[PDB]
Amino acid sequence: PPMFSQDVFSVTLREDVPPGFSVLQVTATDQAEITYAFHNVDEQVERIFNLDKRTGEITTKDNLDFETAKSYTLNVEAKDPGDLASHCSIQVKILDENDCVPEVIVTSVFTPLPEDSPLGTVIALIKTRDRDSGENGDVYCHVLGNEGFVLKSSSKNYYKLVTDRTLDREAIPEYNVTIVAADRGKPPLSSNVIITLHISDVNDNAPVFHQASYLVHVAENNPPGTSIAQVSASDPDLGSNGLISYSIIASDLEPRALSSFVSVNQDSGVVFAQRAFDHEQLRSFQLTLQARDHGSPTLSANVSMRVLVGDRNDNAPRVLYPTLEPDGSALFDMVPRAAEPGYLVTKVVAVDADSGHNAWLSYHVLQASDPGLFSLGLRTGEVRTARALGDRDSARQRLLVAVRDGGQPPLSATATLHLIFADS
Ligand SMILES: *[C@@H]1O[C@H](CO[C@@H]2O[C@@H](C)[C@@H](O)[C@@H](O)[C@@H]2O)[C@@H](O[C@@H]2O[C@H](CO)[C@@H](O[C@@H]3O[C@H](CO)[C@@H](O)[C@H](O)[C@@H]3O)[C@H](O)[C@H]2NC(C)=O)[C@H](O)[C@H]1NC(C)=O
Ligand SMILES: *[C@@H]1O[C@H](CO[C@@H]2O[C@@H](C)[C@@H](O)[C@@H](O)[C@@H]2O)[C@@H](O)[C@H](O)[C@H]1NC(C)=O
Ligand SMILES: *[C@H]1O[C@H](CO)[C@@H](O)[C@H](O)[C@@H]1O
Ligand SMILES: *[C@H]1O[C@H](CO)[C@@H](O)[C@H](O)[C@@H]1O
Ligand SMILES: *[C@H]1O[C@H](CO)[C@@H](O)[C@H](O)[C@@H]1O
Ligand SMILES: *[C@H]1O[C@H](CO)[C@@H](O)[C@H](O)[C@@H]1O
Ligand SMILES: *[C@H]1O[C@H](CO)[C@@H](O)[C@H](O)[C@@H]1O
Ligand SMILES: *[C@H]1O[C@H](CO)[C@@H](O)[C@H](O)[C@@H]1O
Ligand SMILES: *[C@H]1O[C@H](CO)[C@@H](O)[C@H](O)[C@@H]1O
Ligand SMILES: [Ca+2]
Ligand SMILES: [Ca+2]
Ligand SMILES: [Ca+2]
Ligand SMILES: [Ca+2]
Ligand SMILES: [Ca+2]
Ligand SMILES: [Ca+2]
Ligand SMILES: [Ca+2]
Ligand SMILES: [Ca+2]
Ligand SMILES: [Ca+2]
Repeated sequence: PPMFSQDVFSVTLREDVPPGFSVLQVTATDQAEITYAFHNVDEQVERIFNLDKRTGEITTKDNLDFETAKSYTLNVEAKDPGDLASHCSIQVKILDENDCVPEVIVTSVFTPLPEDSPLGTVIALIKTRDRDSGENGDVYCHVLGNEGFVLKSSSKNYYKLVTDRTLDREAIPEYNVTIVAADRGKPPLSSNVIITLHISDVNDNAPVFHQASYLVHVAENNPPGTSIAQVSASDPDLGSNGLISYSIIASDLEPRALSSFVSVNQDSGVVFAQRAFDHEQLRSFQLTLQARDHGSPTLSANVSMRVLVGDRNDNAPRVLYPTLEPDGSALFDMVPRAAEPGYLVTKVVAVDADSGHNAWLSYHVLQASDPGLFSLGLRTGEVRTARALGDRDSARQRLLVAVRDGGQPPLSATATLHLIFADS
C-alpha cells in the first residue's frame, strides 16, 4: 500500500506570498500511478490551495490574509490503482505581515474652543486601531508642531488632546492640528488626521480711544446742535463684546447744567454743542467721556476732552470818556492859545468786551477842521496840539474821531470833539 514519509507535515507561509507559491509536495510509496485528493478539509482549503492529483505538489491559488485566517489544515489522501489508501496532514501556519495601516478615531472635539479655556482643557478624545498583530499592530501617536496642544495617554490606545498654553482669539482665531499615528512594524505604516479648532470670543478687551485726550476748538455764537467733535474707540472683541457706546460722565461745569452745554451721540461718538457758547462768559470747560462695550461683564475706558470757546468780534468798542451829547459831540472850550506842542486837550477812553485783536483799540481822525493842528495817539487816544497855534487858525476847531478794534471786519465807535481856543 502507499505510505507517506510521515503523518503530519508543518509549513509556514508569509501572508504576502503571491498565488502559485510552492507550499509543499507530499508523495506516497507503492513499495506506481497514485492519485492525491483533499478530504475532510475546510471549504477555504479548496478555495486557497491547489493539489496536483498526480504529482502531489501543493501550491496556493489565491491570496493569503493573516487577518482572515491564521492557519490551514490540509488532509491529503493517496490512492494507488488498488482500493487501499493512505492519508497525511499538512498544518499550514500563516505569518503576520505589516499590511494594515493604523487609523485614528477622534471624538468629542471642543467646538468651538473658548479662548479663556484653562490649561489642561480636554479638546478631543483620540483612539487608535490597527488590524495587525504584535508590533505591527502597536500604534503610538504624537502631535505635529508646537502651537500649544499636548497628547495625554490615559490608557493604551487612548489619548486626550489637551491645551498646555493660554489661548487668544485676537492673536490666533483658528487652528489646524495634525495628529499622526504610526505602527512599530518593519517597515512601519502611518496615518494622520487634521483637527480644526475654532477659538470662540470672550470679552477680554476694553475699548481704547483713538486719542489719549481731546482738545476741541469751537467758535463762539455757534448754533445750538452744532457737532463740535467726534470721539472714537476701538475694541477687537466680537459682536456684543466689541460694540461701543459713548457717554459723558464728568465735567467741571455744574452737573445740573451739563446737558445744557454738550452731549454725545451714544453710537456715533459725535459731540454736540447744546447751546450757543459766549466767549465773554466762559472761555473753556473740561469734559470726561467714556467708551463702554456690551459684553458680560462690560469693559470701558475714560478720556478727557477740553473745549476751548473761541473769541469772535461780536462786541463793538464803546466810548466811556468824554461824555458825549445825544449828537455824539463833546465840548472843550478852555484851550489856551499859548499852548506849547504836546498840550493834552483831552483823551478818548474806550473799552471793548472782546479779547486779543478783537479788542485791540486804535484811534483815528476821520475829519479835522485843520489837519495837523491836533494829533491823535494811535493807541492812546490822547488828543494833543501838534504845532503852535497860528494867527490864521480858527478859534473853533472840530475833530471827528473813530476808535476801532483790530477785528475783521473792524467794529468802531465815533465821537465829535469840538475844540475851542480861548482868547487871552
Ligand atoms: C485648515 O485647513 C483647511 C483645509 O485645508 C485643506 O487641506 C489641507 C490639508 C491643505 O492641503 C490645504 O491646502 C487645503 O485647502 C483650510 O480651509 C480652507 O479651504 C479652502 C477650500 O478650497 C481653501 O481654498 C479656498 O477655497 C475658496 C473656495 O471658493 C477659494 O475661492 C479660495 O481662493 C481658496 O483657494 C483655503 O485655502 C483653505 N485655507 C487654508 C488652507 O488656510 C483652513 O483655512 C485651514 N485653517 C487655517 C487656520 O489655516
Ligand atoms: C471710568 O470712569 C467712570 C466714572 O465713574 C465715576 O467717576 C470716577 C471719578 C470714580 O469716582 C468712579 O468710581 C465713579 O463711579 C467709572 O465708572 C469707570 O469704571 C472708569 N473706567 C475705567 C476703565 O477707569
Ligand atoms: C516548491 O518549492 C518548495 C520549497 O520548499 C517545495 O517544498 C515544494 O514542494 C515545491 O517544490
Ligand atoms: C505615515 O506618516 C509618516 C509621517 O512621519 C511617514 O513618515 C510614513 O511614511 C507614513 O506616510
Ligand atoms: C459732527 O459734524 C461736524 C461737522 O459738522 C464734525 O466736525 C464733527 O466731528 C462731527 O462729525
Ligand atoms: C473711530 O476710529 C476707531 C478706530 O481707531 C473705529 O473703531 C471707530 O469705528 C471710529 O471709526
Ligand atoms: C468806525 O469804523 C467802522 C469800520 O472800521 C465803520 O463801519 C463805523 O461806522 C465807524 O465809522
Ligand atoms: C460818530 O460819528 C458817526 C458818523 O457820523 C455816527 O454814525 C455815530 O453815531 C457817532 O456820532
Ligand atoms: C459827532 O457830532 C457831530 C454833530 O455835532 C456829527 O456831525 C458827527 O458826524 C459826529 O456824530
Ligand atoms: Ca492582511
Ligand atoms: Ca497583517
Ligand atoms: Ca500595522
Ligand atoms: Ca483674547
Ligand atoms: Ca476677545
Ligand atoms: Ca470688548
Ligand atoms: Ca460773545
Ligand atoms: Ca467776543
Ligand atoms: Ca471788539
